[PDB]
Amino acid sequence: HMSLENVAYNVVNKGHFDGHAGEAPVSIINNAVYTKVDGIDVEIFENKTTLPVNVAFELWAKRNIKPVPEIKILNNLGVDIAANTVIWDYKREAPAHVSTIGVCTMTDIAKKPTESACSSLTVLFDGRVEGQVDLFRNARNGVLITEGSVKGLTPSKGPAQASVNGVTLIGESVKTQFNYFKKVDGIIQQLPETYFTQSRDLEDFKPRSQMETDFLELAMDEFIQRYKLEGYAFEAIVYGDFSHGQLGGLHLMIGLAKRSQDSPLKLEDFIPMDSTVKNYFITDAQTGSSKCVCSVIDLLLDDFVEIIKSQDLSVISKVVKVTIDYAEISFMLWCKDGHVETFYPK
Amino acid sequence: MSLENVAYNVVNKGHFDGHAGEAPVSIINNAVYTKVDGIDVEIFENKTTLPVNVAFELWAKRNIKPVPEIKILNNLGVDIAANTVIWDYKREAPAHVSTIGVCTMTDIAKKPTESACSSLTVLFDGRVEGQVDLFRNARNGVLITEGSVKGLTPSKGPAQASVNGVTLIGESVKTQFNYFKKVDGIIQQLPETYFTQSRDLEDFKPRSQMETDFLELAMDEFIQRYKLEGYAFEAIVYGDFSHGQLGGLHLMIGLAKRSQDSPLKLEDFIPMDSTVKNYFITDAQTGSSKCVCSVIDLLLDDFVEIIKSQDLSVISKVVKVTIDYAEISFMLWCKDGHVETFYPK
Amino acid sequence: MSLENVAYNVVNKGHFDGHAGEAPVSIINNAVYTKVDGIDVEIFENKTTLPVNVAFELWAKRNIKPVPEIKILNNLGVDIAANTVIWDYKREAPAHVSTIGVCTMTDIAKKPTESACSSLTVLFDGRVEGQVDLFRNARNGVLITEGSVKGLTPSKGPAQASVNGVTLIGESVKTQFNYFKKVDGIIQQLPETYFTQSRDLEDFKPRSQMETDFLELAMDEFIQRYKLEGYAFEAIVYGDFSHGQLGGLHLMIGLAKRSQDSPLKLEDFIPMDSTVKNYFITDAQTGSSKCVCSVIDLLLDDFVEIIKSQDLSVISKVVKVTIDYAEISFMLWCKDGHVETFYPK
Amino acid sequence: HMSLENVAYNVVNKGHFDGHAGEAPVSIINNAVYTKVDGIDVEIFENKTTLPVNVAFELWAKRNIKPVPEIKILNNLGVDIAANTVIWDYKREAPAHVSTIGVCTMTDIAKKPTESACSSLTVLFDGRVEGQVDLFRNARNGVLITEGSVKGLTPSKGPAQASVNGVTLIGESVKTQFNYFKKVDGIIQQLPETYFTQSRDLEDFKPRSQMETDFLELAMDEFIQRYKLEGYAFEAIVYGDFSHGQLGGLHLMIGLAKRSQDSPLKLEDFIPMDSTVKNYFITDAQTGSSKCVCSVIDLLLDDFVEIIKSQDLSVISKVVKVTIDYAEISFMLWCKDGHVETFYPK
Amino acid sequence: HMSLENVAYNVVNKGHFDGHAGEAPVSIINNAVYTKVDGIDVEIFENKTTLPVNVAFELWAKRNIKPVPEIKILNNLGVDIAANTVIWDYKREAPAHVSTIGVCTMTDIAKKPTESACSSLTVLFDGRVEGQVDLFRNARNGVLITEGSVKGLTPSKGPAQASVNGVTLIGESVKTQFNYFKKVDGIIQQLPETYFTQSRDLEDFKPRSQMETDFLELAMDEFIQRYKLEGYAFEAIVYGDFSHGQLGGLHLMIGLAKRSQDSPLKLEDFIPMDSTVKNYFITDAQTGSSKCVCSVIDLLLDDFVEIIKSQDLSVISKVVKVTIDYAEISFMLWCKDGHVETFYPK
Repeated sequence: HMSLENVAYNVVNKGHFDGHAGEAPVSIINNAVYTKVDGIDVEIFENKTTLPVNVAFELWAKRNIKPVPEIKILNNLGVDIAANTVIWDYKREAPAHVSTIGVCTMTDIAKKPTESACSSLTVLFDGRVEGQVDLFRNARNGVLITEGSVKGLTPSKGPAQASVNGVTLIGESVKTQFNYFKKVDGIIQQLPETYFTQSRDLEDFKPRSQMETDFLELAMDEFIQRYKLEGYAFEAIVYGDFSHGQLGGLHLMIGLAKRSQDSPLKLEDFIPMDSTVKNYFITDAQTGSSKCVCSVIDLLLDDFVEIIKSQDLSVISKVVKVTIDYAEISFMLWCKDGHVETFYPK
Repeated sequence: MSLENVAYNVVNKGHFDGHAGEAPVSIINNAVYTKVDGIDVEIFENKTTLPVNVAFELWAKRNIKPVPEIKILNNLGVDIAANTVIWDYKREAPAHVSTIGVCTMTDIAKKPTESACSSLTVLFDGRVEGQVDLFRNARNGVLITEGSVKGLTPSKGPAQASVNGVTLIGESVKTQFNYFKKVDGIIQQLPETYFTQSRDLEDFKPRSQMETDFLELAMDEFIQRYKLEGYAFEAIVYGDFSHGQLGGLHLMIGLAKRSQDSPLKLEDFIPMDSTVKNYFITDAQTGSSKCVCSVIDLLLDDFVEIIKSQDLSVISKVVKVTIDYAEISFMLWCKDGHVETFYPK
Repeated sequence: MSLENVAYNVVNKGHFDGHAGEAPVSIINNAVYTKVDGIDVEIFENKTTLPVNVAFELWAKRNIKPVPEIKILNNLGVDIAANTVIWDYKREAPAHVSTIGVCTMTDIAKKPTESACSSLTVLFDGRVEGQVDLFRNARNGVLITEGSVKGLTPSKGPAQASVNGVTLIGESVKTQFNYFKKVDGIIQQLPETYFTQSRDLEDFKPRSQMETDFLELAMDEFIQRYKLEGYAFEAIVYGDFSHGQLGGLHLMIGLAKRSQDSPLKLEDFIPMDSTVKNYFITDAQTGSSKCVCSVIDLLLDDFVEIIKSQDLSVISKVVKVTIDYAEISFMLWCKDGHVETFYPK
Repeated sequence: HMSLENVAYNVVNKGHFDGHAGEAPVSIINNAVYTKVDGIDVEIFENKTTLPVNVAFELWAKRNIKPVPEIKILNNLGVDIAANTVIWDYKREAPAHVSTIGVCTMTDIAKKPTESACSSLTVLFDGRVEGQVDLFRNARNGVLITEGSVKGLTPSKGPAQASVNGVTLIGESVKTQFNYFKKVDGIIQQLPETYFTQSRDLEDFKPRSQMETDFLELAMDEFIQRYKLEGYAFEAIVYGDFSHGQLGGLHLMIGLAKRSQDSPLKLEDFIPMDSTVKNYFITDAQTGSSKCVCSVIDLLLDDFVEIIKSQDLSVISKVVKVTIDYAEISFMLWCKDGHVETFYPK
Repeated sequence: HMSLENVAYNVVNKGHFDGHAGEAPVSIINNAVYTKVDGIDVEIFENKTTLPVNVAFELWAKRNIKPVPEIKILNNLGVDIAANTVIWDYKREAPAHVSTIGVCTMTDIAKKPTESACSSLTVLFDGRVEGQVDLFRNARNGVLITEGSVKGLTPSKGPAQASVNGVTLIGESVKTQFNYFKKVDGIIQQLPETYFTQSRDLEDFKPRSQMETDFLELAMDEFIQRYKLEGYAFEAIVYGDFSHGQLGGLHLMIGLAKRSQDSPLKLEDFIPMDSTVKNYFITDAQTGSSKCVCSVIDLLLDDFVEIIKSQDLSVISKVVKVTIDYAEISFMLWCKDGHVETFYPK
C-alpha cells in the first residue's frame, strides 16, 4: 500500500498524493527527491524541514489542497495537530504541526483523532470531511472548522481569507470563510470577539476600503483632516518617521505600502514564521533610516481607526487589549490631555 | 584535464576555454569555491545527482553556441551528444547521462565512431569540422546544420534555439537549424510539424494579429471575429474559473490572458522541459484550481488550424498532431457537429 | 558565549545586541533552527565555508551602521576589522577571514593593538569610543570617520555606503566617510579618485543631465550634442549587437540603454563585488554574446572627463586611472588622432 | 510492487530481500537507512557507495547470498554485469557492477539478459538458476558458471574458494568450485590454464600444504635447505628484508604471515579493492623499515616454487607472463650468473 | 602543474604524493574521494578534518612518510608549522598544524620559510633535507631535528621512539632518535633536561626494565620492599585502588597494564589527541569502579622512582615541576609526617 515510490508516483502523474496505485523510481540525495524520466533525473522535492527527507516528502505530497485556515489563526487558537490531513506551511516549506494523525506511519501519534494520545492535544477537525463534526463533539480538546451551521453550537465567523495551495485569497468559486468552534478540557468554549488581520504582502498590496484608497492617494494632513483624526497621532503611529537615523511610526502594514510608492523598503524577516504581529528589521532605501524589531500588523485602516477612536484619552498610560486573529494583543497607550501621544505593542 | 584547471578557465574566461592554468579550489556543501583576495567566493552550486566536481566540469564545458531546446532533442530520441555538453538550464544539469570525449568521468567513448556509441542516437553539429561526415558514417544520429547538406533532404526546425540558457530567435547569429535523423543506418524522413513557441507566462507576448486580438478582446468578440463558434474555445482555450475545479487553459496564451488581470500559481510538479507541460494551477482571484493542467504553447493560429481541420461527425476520436517533432495524441469530443472538449491523452 | 545566547538575540532583537537570554536551537543541514511553539523555524542558512555555528555567530554580529562597500575596503588592502564584522550580503559571508574581539572561534586577538594585528591593515571606525586613538597607535590600518581628525588630512570617500546590505546615499544618516590610511607606521596620502556609482542594471537611474540625455537620445544625436566624435563611444560605451561576437558595453549605463529595449543575461561567474566587474553577457534580442565583458559604473561625465584628458598621438598605451582608491590599467588605442578602443587590463 | 519500505520490511524480518510483501517504516538520513522499532530509530543500512542511499539499500538487500565467485576472478574475466542478480563487493561495501539486469528500476539497463542493451556486455550466467545455461548459449558475450558438466562444452575448473555473505571459504556443506565458460563476440572461448590466488587474510593465515606448514615453523636457511631452493632468492623475494630504510621482497602473502609471527606490520591498503595482485604501503613495526607500494600476492607456496622452478635463468632480465586468476600477470625476473636475484610483479 | 587529479594519480600509483606527472579520474562526494578503476568507484580517502575534502586530500597525500617526531614532542616544544611538509596526526586522521609552507596553495602562508609571514612562528626544520639546517640558522623561531651532529650548536638527545607512518617505534633500520635544537627570537636555547614518555598502548603493553618486569610479576608489598619503596604509598599513587565505587590511584600507564592482566579496563579518551599527560574516563570492568579525569602518564618506572625518591617530603602539600617531553609539568605532592600521602598533576 504505502511507500516512497507510491508517493512519488502520485506526485508525478497527479501533482500531489491522491491514493492511486503505482510506483515511480526515486533517487534520494542532497536532502532532495529525484525521479528518472528518459534516463535522467529531475528533482521533484527539496527538504527544507528538520524531518528526514523521505518523511517530509510524504507529508508535503499529502498537503491539504482544499481551502485551509492560515496558520496564524490555527496557532492563535492553540491547534497542536490536525485530524487526518497535513496543513502545509508554504512560507516555511514545512508542516505546520509536529506530529500527525492517520497520515504517515513515521509521524502519526494515532491512526484516529479520538485515540488516547490525542486526548491532551487541541486537534483541528474539518467539518467538510465525513463525520468530523461528531468526532469533535466528544473530543477533549480541539477546533472545528465548518462551511455551514452546526446543530446545537454557536459559531464564530472566522476570517474571509483562507489558504488555497499557499495562495491566501478570498474565495469566489470556493468557500474560504469558516465557522469556528473550540473545545477545551471537554467543555465547549466561546471564542472571543476579534478583529481579523488582512494578510497582504508589501509587493501586491491593494487597498480594501474607501478610507484605505484615501490613505494612499492623499497627503498626510489632508487625510488626517478628512476622517477627523487629529489628536490620534497617525504621524507617530501609522505613517512612519524617516527623518531620523532610527526609524519611527510605521506600525501598520498599510503605512508601509505608502512609502513603498516613493521608496523601496528592506524587511528582514528575522523570525520567518507567520504570525498576527510580525516583527521586521526594516531599512529605508531613501533615507538610511533603520529599525531592528519594528512590529507591523495588517489591519484594515477602518478597523484601526475604530480601535483608536474607541479609546479613553483621559489618563497618562493604559494597557489596552485588542483581540485580533483570535489572539489577545497588548498595547501601551499614552495620552496627554485629549491628544494621543503614542500607541504600540508590548 | 583537472579541477584546478577547469576552475582557472571558469574564473578567467567565464567557462572552459581549453586554456592552461590553475586556481586554488575549495570543495564544500556540494559547491565549488575559489580564493580571491584571501576569501572564498562560490563559483558553482551543484544541483545535479553527479558528484560535485564532475558536475562542475560538465557545466563549464557547456556548449555556448545556439543549441536546440532540450525538448526537441528528447522528442527526437537524442540519447547523447558528440564532443560537447548540452546543458539543461531549467534543471541546472546535463541533458544527457554520458558524454563523448568531454570528461573522463562520464565519457563512454572518446569519438562517436567507437562501438559503445553504435546503438545510441548521437547529436551531430554540422557547425564543426567533419561532424557532418561522421553523421553519414554513424548508424544512429541527429544532425543539425545551418545550410544545405548535399544529397540529403532537410527538415526545417524551429526558429528558436538556446544561447546560454536564453531561448531566442537569432538575429545576429543563426538559431534555425536543419534536421536529419538516422535509424539503424537508414536515413529516416522527419514529419511535418508544428513548433511550440516556448514562451514564459511572466513575459508572454503575442506573435500574430490573432494572438494580439485574443489578449485584448472580450471572449465573444474574439470568437465571433474569427468565426469560431462551435469549436468550444470557451471550454478549451479560455479557462473557466466559475467552479471549484478549473476548466480550459489548455494553451499557454489562455493562461497569459488571465495573468494580465490577476495571477495564477503554477506548480511545476515535474520540472523538466517538454512539448506538453502539466501544471498544478491555482487561480488567485477566484480559488478555482486543478491538479494536472496540460498546457502546450501553440501559436493560436496553429491551434485554430488544428481544430478547424477536424471532422466533428464522430462523438469522439483520437487525433494525432505532430508537435515539436513528437507525435501527440488528443481526444476530440463532439455533439451535433460541434466540438465539446479537446485535450491531450 | 552561547549558540543559544546568539540565537536569543537574533529572534528577540533582530541580531546580536548583548542582551542576556537563551533560545533553544537545532543544528541541521548547515542551518540554524529555533523552536517556536514546538515547531522548527529556520533563522540562519549557512552559505559560507565556515562551520554553521561559527558563521551564525558572525552573521548575528553584523555591523548594522552604515559601512563602506567592500570593494572600497578591498581596494584599500583592508585585511580585518576592529571589534565588528563587515557582512558581505552579495556572498552572504564575512568580508574578512578573521576577527578581533568579536567571536572566540575566529578571534586572532581581543584588541586591534596586540601582536597578531601589527602586520594587518585593520579597519577602524571613528564613530566608536576612542577607535580613532587605536588607529594612531597602529602600524597598518584604515580609518573612517564622519568629521575632522586632529592632525590628519582627510580623504573624501564615496557618497554611498552600505546599510544592512542596501547601498545608499544617506539622508537621515551619514554615508560619506573620511578616509585615512597607515602603512608600516607611516600615514599615507591617499590618491585622488573617481568612485564607482554602484548601480544595478534592474533599477538603473541617471544622476546627471548627461546620463539622462544618453538614455533618451539616439546614438549620434548624443555624440553630436556632446562634441564626442573621434572618441569612439560607438565602439566603447554603446554596445554593438550585430555580430555573433558582442562588442562595447564597458560602462554600466551602456547596458542600461539596451535594457530599455530588450533584456540582457548577465552571468556573474565570479560573484564578488569590485570596481571592475566581468560578466558573461547574452543579448536576448539578437543572440550576440561575449563571455568576458569588463564593465561597471562610472558617471558618464566622469568617463567623458577621463577619455578627453588623454593624449591621442601614440598608437597604443597603458593608461592608469585611480578608481575606488585603486589604480586600474587600461589599454588605449589610437589611429590618426582619433580614439579606436579603450578597455581594462 | 517494489518499494523502499518493502525492502526494509524484508531486511528487518527476513535478514535480506526475499520477495515477501509488506512495508516497514523508514527514515533516510545521513546517507543511512533507519527503521522504527519500539518508538526509537535503529540504523539498518549505511551507504558506503556512490549511488543514492535508497538505490544502494535496494541493491544491497538483493545480495546474491549463495556462494558466488570472488570479484577479482570476475574482473579478470571482464564481467561487466550480472544476469538477474546482484554481486555485492564486501571489501568496498558496494555493488560489484555499475548497472543491473532485472533487479532494480533505478539501475537496470534491461529486464532480461536477452535484450539489445546487453549484447555488447559480458554477462554472468549461473547454472544454479533455471534456464540460464540455455540463455548463455544464445547471448553473444558472457561468462557462465556451473556446478556440474555442460553437454557439448569444455569446462574450466575455477578456484576452490567462493564468497558466502562476504565470507570467502572452501565449501563443505555447499558447493563453491565452479566450472567457467566464456564467450566473446559470438564464439565460445578457450580459457587459459591458471593458478589461483588462495585469498587468505593476514591476521588468520592458515597453511594449506605441508610446504607452507614447514615455511612458517622452520628458520629461513633451514627451509631453503630442506626444500632445495638456494639460488632462487627466497631470502630477498619471499621472506622479506627489513635491514634497510626500504623494505625488500615480501612478494608472497605467507612471507608477511611469517614475519607477523614475530612482530607486526602496518598495511595501508591505499586502494581498498579486491584484486589478484594487491599493493600495500607496508611498514614494519619492529625495525622501522617501510615501503610505499609492495606488490603482495597470495599464492600457494607450492605454486610459487613451481612458477620460479620452471623459469629459465639465462638472460640478465626478462619479462615473464604468468596466468593467475585467469589474468596474465607480468613479472620482472632478474638472473645474474646462476641465481634469481629478484622476481617481482610489473 | 598541481591538481586534485594529479594528487589522486600519485595515491593510486605511488601510495602517497610523490610529484609524478599523470591524472586519475575522481569523484568527490560525502566528504570523501573516489577513483574510477574499470568502470567502478573505489574510495581512496575519507575526510576526518575540518578542511574542505579536496584540501585534506592534498595534505594527507603530502604526508611525511619518513620517521617524524611524535606530535606531543612538537606540541610541547611549541612547533606551529612545519617547513615544506605536512606532519600528519594519525590519531586524529587530521594534520598537526593549522597552516603549511610550500605544500599546498590553499593552505600555504609562504612558499619558503624565510618569508615575513613565518617569522612569528616556531617552524619545524628537518636536518635530513637539503639546506634546512642552514635555514634554521637564519630563522627567528624554529625547532631543528637532525640525525647526526650540527656545526657550532649544542644538541639535545630526543626520545628513542618516533612515528613512522603512524606506527610509533624504535628505529633499527632507520633512525628515530633525533637531536633537538630550538631558537626563540633569534637566540639559541639550551633545552631543559628531560624524561620521555614511553608512548605505549594498553592493548599491547610490554615492560622495558627489570624494575618494570618485577612490577608486573611480583605482588604489591613484595615489590615495594624489594625496591626500598616502602613509605611512598604506590597504593594511592601508582597501583590503583579498585575497592571503591570511585576509582582510586592508577596514575601511571604501567599501573594500568597490571590490572589489565586480570580484568579489562574501559578507557574513554574524551579529548582524543596525543599528549604527555592523558586524561581518561576509566571504568574497571571487574569491580565496577569508575573515575572521570584520571591523569594517565606513561613514564618508565625507573624514571618515576627517581622523580619521587629525589623529593623532600617535609611540607604537607607541595607543587613540583618535572620536565617531561621538553614540557614543564606541575605536580601536587602530599605528605603526612615524613611519608607520602598523594602525588598527582595540576
